[PDB]
Amino acid sequence: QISVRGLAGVENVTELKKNFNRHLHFTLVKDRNVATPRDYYFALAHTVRDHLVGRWIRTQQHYYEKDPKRIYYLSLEFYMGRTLQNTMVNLALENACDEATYQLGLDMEELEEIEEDAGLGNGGLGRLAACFLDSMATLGLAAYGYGIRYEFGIFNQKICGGWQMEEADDWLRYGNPWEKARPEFTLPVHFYGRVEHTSQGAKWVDTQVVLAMPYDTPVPGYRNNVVNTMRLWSAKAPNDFNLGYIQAVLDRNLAENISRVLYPNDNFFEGKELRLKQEYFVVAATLQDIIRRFKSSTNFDAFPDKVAIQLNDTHPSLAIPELMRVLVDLERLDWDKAWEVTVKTCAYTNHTVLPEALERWPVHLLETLLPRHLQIIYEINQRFLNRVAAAFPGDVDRLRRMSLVEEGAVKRINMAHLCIAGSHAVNGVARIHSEILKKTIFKDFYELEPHKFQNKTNGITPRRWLVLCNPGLAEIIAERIGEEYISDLDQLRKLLSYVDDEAFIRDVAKVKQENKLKFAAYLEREYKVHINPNSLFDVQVKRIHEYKRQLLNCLHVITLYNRIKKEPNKFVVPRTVMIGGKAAPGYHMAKMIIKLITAIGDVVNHDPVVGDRLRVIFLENYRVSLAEKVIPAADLSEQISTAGTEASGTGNMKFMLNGALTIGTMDGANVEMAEEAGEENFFIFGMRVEDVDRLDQRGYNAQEYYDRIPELRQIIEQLSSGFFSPKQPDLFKDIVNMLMHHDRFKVFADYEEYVKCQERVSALYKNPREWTRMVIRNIATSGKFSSDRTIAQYAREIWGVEPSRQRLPA
Amino acid sequence: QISVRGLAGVENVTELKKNFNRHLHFTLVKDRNVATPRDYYFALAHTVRDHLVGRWIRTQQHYYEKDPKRIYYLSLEFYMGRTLQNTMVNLALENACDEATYQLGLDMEELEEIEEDAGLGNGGLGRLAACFLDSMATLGLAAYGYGIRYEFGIFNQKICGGWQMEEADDWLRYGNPWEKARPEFTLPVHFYGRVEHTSQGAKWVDTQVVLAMPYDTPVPGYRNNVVNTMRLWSAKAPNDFNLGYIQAVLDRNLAENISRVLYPNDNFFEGKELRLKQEYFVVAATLQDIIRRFKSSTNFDAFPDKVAIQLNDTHPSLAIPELMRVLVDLERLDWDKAWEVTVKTCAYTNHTVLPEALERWPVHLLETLLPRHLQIIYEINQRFLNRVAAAFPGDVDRLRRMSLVEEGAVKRINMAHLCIAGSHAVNGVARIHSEILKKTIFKDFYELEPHKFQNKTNGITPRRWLVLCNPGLAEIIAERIGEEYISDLDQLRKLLSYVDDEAFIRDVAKVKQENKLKFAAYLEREYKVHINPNSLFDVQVKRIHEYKRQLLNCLHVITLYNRIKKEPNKFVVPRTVMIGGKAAPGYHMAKMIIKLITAIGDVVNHDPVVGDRLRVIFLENYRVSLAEKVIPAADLSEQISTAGTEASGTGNMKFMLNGALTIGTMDGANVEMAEEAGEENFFIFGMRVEDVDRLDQRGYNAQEYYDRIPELRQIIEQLSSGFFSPKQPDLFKDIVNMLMHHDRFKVFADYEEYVKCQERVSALYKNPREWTRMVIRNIATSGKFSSDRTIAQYAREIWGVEPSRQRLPA
Ligand SMILES: OC[C@H]1CN(CCCc2ccccc2)C[C@@H](O)[C@@H]1O
Ligand SMILES: OC[C@H]1CN(CCCc2ccccc2)C[C@@H](O)[C@@H]1O
Repeated sequence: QISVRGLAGVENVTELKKNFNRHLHFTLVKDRNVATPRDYYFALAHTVRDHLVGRWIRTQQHYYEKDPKRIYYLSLEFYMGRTLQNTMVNLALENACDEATYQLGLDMEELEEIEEDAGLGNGGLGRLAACFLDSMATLGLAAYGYGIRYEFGIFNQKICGGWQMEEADDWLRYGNPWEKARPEFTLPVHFYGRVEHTSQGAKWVDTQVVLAMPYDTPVPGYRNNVVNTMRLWSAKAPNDFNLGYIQAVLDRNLAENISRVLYPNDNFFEGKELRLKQEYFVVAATLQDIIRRFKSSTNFDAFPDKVAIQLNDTHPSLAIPELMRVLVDLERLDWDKAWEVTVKTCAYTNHTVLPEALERWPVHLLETLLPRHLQIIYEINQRFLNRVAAAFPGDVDRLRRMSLVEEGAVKRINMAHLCIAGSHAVNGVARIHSEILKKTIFKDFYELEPHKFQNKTNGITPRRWLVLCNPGLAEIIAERIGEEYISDLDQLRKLLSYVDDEAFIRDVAKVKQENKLKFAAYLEREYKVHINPNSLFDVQVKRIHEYKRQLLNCLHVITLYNRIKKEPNKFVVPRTVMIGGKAAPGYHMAKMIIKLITAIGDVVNHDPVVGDRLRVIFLENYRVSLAEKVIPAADLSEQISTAGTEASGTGNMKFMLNGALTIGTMDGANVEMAEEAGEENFFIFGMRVEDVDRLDQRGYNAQEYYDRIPELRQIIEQLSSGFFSPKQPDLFKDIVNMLMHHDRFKVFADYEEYVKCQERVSALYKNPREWTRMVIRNIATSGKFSSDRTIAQYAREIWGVEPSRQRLPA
Repeated sequence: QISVRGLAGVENVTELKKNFNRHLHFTLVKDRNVATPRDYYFALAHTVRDHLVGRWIRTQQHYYEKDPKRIYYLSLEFYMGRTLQNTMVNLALENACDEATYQLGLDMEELEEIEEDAGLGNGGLGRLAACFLDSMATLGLAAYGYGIRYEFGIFNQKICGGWQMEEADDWLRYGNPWEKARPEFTLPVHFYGRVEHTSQGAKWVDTQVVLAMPYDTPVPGYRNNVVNTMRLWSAKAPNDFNLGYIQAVLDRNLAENISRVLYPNDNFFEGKELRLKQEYFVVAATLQDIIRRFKSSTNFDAFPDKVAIQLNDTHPSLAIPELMRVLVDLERLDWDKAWEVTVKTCAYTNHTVLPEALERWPVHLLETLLPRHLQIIYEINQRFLNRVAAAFPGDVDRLRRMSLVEEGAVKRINMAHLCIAGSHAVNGVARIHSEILKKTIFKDFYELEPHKFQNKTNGITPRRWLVLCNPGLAEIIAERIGEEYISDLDQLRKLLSYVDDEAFIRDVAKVKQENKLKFAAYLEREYKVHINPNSLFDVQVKRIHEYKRQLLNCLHVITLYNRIKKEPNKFVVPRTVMIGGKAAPGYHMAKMIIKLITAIGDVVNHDPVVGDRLRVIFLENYRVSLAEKVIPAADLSEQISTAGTEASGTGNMKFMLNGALTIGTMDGANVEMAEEAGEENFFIFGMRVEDVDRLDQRGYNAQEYYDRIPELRQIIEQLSSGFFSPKQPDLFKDIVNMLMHHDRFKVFADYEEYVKCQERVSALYKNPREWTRMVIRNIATSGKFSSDRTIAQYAREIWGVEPSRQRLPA
């Protein structure tokens, strides 16, 4: 149907059809008379999968022949989403499969909806890893993603009476056609035990063994015939485990629980033993695999020339002492040489400055679980502090500030300090974030080793986040500038010469309207909710946290409702306000905010005076597949975190690429986004980082704003008195109390400027032509935010490898 | 190479080769340069599997069209063994695959050794179910095997210092190519809860739900294009199970433990809750599946015309009250009609008279786990006893003897009594066993309902147990009488006219010698043990239990050793004595017997005076795959249980078919075997059932035999004093004590006649021509013991269906 989706040739369509029928018969053991849509999905998935394996085998053979430097990306999360459409896109198979399935009497889009998300992540961090894998393959890097194959990914969110309910994400129930189990490459992982010292070095003995079984998933590059590997470990008990008999077999679960479930806390730090086990499990198995592959190319001098290890946050920080353990205890390298190799091999990406996310493990846990690793950490610390002492003689407080060991009630290990010490490069994820790191939390380390500190502004893959989810926009763009931009997103700048083009303006607005209509229909078909598709689609989708200030959005929504109730017969730009995102199950306040949003909906959506001028919808079960639906339909992107808190954001970039305007604070990547588009083309409001600092030094008093802003006072009075909860008048007392007395994120401080800025949004929306022209200026300058750019920078500035757009032979 | 293995045509060989290469590339994601033998096995398995599915789909379509009466065989065990060779044999693909793999530069027999046994059974009962499935498909019956897909089958047995060690049988580690998961037909199973009574009947409420997920495995008939289904249930927790969050997900294991592990006790009764859960789980899911299939053909009058349920032992006895529950509580049939349907549908096979195997469940377990079922059982009992009371007025002790409820310290339910009450047919598994049932343990029930009681003598499939494991013998037989006997084993009678044929005699003895050489080589290659292949292969392989009297064999072995030590320079027929079998992990005496066997080996195998005249080997990890190796190599089959204890035996039949002579008591099927061959062609010895009874009435005094048999006295003195355990002199005190004071199985009573009979064996073995002629007379009369005969009798006399040898279209 459309150009960007590839050719639908006669030979290819005929071949896909017969392979589809073959899989339905031989693979699924079905015939057309008993087959359900699910069976048809699987037949197609298997057909498309076959096209990957040829390329998969020769890519890995190619890496064996050419022996390039290998990139190992270690993450506890890979938020992959659905694989079918992505695979078709990257292999140029989408139109052919569309045709083949059409001729079989099937709708492909219907089949695509059957696939479960691979939900092996929480949000931003996990999705970044997934975008990164796509870009590394597209740029021809010999890269491997290493993680854990969780049996249960992020929970499915149900809303019951306005309250979040969790249910297990049993994503493997029907099987996963994309993975290949590799039980032959199973590796042992050691836990507990004790350390023995001998004539010739230390020995870790009396350990409990858990087996790590790998599952490989292919990662296709964009139309370059490169197929990389994501290897995920599954925990398996050894066959002599605990070997009454029956109980010993049943107790195998204790070992296998390691890979059972993803911690759903968006990596808020919870010092749980099971989480530490997960962290070591991925690290220990991965490093054995890395060394094995290296030896099959004694002299570890060349190790850093052939291996790069990227630590995604501090979660795999145990790679540093585990690499030391292997080189010193097993390979018998001396400490100094082993350390040199370790530092040159490892690099660390920091993802946030917020203290609640910082991993600080109690020493007593490491003592019991990983006794050899604790000894190595102590030695690293000692030698690191000796360097600090020599560089800044007599500076005793620097010594305690920089120590990897934190003293106090319970001694802890600061994993971020470990990572900086043991890595040759440390990067933040947006310019403002990387600057804050050097100025605040890692200032001491920057003073000692300034060369280590870098920035790598985050990005998103234009394959999934434009071509896949918004084919209509990808197509109208391709018509004017060709298809090259899909792997060279800087080419969207060429769209600036179409900002005064009346045909293009009409087409952009047309694509948006079609997306909005399609999403409005989806909401009715699957959730029975009615929305006006002519209203401004105002959307905030992201994990529920206080720093993201969903509550600030709530205050604006209520302001609009109160203003309508005051002057009902006055014209207001109609809005559909959509908010979605999961709360961590044990995060009481986050769950209360969800309830508040639904409670506002209950009042606003049923007021006859309001009509269809204002609607408030909580988007249930926000996840990658839903993101691909809601983002192309958005008009306004809410990016309103307190300045200095959102390290980067990536959702912001997704909205920019897809034709939404942004209302946001000068935080994270919002700053670079506004810089690229021009500030006149963004709706910036609120305190900057410097203003936040000034307020903290003076002392934040929320009562001041309440006293001086009558519209704000009314809302708080409404919340307190039970306007939004008639049967439970006191329901929101905790929210009000937090807002009034202990708000870390200064919601009231930005309220006035936010409401004012929102008025400016509504004014522009009244002028469709000028709205769309500003949209075009956003889309046209979104090029910097491709993960191809991000990964090219990692490659050249950290990993020391050259990206390549050159095809491998088909 | 050989005739019985089918054709190796040019088109078929070329097609197998390309499909082999296709699976290696697309399915295994490998190429020849990285592939291991395991990969080659899987490529072949997938290639052969493809040939099944076409036939599998049309068989099940055929059953849907013709709507025949369906046979449901319910068992907690199916001891399937390996599937690859069996599939090739039944599809006539063996020579073609042999050729195809040879041309690819691969040895097929090597690939066949890679397959794990499907070890979902303990021994005789599980293997019977597996032979039965093969025969039902071969005889064209619309039959379904229903069981549990255990994650862990029977443990692997390791011998360490003469002691049995157990390790988990992780049979699914590398995947199972034969099964097809059917998550779409997942069914809910209910546990716990309570019973509510309403205006319109009882309701079972507040239950915990466990999901039953089916896996289907194909069962090919012999060369008839019939492919039946074995459906095995896997336990799955529902997604809202227990829904802190992490713990709720981890606690899913509690529900899923139901299908985790096979109880390895050879069905010695252990009243464990988990076992009861397993029993209900298979029953509840199976019956829902049966009713579903029946409704997709209101009027349950025709239910018994379209459905037969065979209860394999009492393990699935809960089918009776579960069927009543469904018909009464859910379908709202009246009791009397529901009961009529239940009785006409169900039939029960008893497998033993030994009390330790009898299932008698504590009422308090059923009260908590299955409260509605207990109420139904009580009602069945009440109505049953009213019938007893009317038939035998005033016979109060009959009432208590026949009750399904046993009173005492703890009240129990007698599951065997439930089965007789609720079934239209009850059968034993050999003529002597079925007679004992009517005369002893079920005498009261036989008096009430004589028509219910039947015999169905067990059998074995001649496909697995001749053609597959002994191709050399199958071939020399086919040369004389053709191939028809493979599905018509009565034709072996034609071999009687070759008993004086010098060429045939030479060939039979040649096949045996080749088998013995092959097995002697196997023992060295895989276990580094040296045996003389010119010795008499004296073998006893079967589960270790006191009733099977492995100890009687041990006493003979020691007698031979003592006789050699007394007269070293006197000629004795050389023997290799092989004993193998697993002991239940908690069965102390069985484990001590294993240790004794190895301890005897330690003394006998290293005595220079003995030389290679006597060897004692314990065969490690006895299982189906090992049976297929050792049975064709055997000269003497030990079947020496105390008369009246071994209900049938099936190992005995396997040895008879494969050219071994039998030394045995008049027990189980041994009686019918001797009757078929003629007693002159069997080595029968020892007490008959009647002699055992006489001894019990008089009182068994083991001391009498010790006092009067000096050779026996010497052995006991040797055991007691530490001759076979120098470093632990008292090691065998428990064995001696049991033999002397509490031997339920009268080992000493049969000692003299056994030793004497063994002398007669050795005498015949000295005359190779006369040994072989007697062998020919055994093989020639083994026809009755085909499971095709057994199943034809079940079909006609219990299930009311006609077997068919007619082909389905290919
Ligand atoms: O780098 C990927 C994302 C990583 N996240 C990490 C969020 C960590 C966090 C989690 C809970 C509470 C506070 C902080 C921040 C975003 O700005 C980034 O875009
Ligand atoms: O019917 C299959 C077999 C069933 N077995 C059941 C053995 C049951 C048992 C298990 C432990 C202790 C005593 C008895 C007896 C054999 O004679 C039969 O051949």
